[PDB]
Amino acid sequence: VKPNYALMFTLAGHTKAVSSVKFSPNGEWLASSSADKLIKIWGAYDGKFEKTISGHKLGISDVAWSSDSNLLVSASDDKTLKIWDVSSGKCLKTLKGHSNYVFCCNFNPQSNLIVSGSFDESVRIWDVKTGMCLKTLPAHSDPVSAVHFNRDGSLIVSSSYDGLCRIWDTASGQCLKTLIDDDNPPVSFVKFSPNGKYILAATLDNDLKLWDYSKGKCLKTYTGHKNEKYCIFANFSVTGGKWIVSGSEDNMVYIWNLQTKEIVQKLQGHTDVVISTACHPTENIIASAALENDKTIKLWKSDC
Amino acid sequence: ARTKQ
Repeated sequence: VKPNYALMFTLAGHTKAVSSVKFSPNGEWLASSSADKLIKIWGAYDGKFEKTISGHKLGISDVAWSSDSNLLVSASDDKTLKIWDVSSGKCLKTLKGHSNYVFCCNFNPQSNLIVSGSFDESVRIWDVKTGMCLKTLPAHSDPVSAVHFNRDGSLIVSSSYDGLCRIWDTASGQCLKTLIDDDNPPVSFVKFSPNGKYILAATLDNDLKLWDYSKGKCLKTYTGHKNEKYCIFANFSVTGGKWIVSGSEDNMVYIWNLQTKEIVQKLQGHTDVVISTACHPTENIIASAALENDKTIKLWKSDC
Repeated sequence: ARTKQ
């Protein structure tokens, strides 16, 4: 098996490089954030523009959905994160505390908490209801590239340019594990596997790795793409065959066989670094977005 | 700013 993703649509609208694309949990929406300071909502199946949500003062590096597809959180260079009511498009709260760019964000499964990572080298945990910061973790010694809750919310994983990936206990904020990748190259992205037993990390040495964090063992490696400059999102595609999906600095989307580590398909079309990709929660659909010379978003569909 | 290196 090799998926056969083909272009569905090209979503244009952003005036600057797109930074992140995410599918809502119920699967009917695609939310995008851009260096143009805007967030746009699109129809996941028709690729139809739905609305623009604005408010941030500077570019936005990331956006995440709440478990009920009703809320959206964004991380911006203006040093804040913003919680948005998706249907009205208005800003419910502005999370303040970070002393530099906020680079990444995510709701926990319960969606009562928000975790953020910033260039200030800290990871903060916020209360969604009040917009207050509950904890500030002295997580790394360099910018934090990614933050992610595991499936039960008890854990948080963070990656950093300091070359480390750390597992944190959500309730206490204490570090449970620090992982080293021998040469310790900058970690540009990390995320738990759907079942929560693994961690997929991207390092700026053109390499992706699946780790059993508990054992500190590398089970698989995915290479062949180009990644030594930007923090490119990576995904687990489990709707059909089990694949590993990721953007690449050579303008293509890479799809690997998760078990054999074999490249099963490269999607062509974008005209600049594919900085972000997302996998639809129920259908074999992929959303990809590129930088400045492209600024478009593409929806791909496969029989898988 | 993820869009910048």
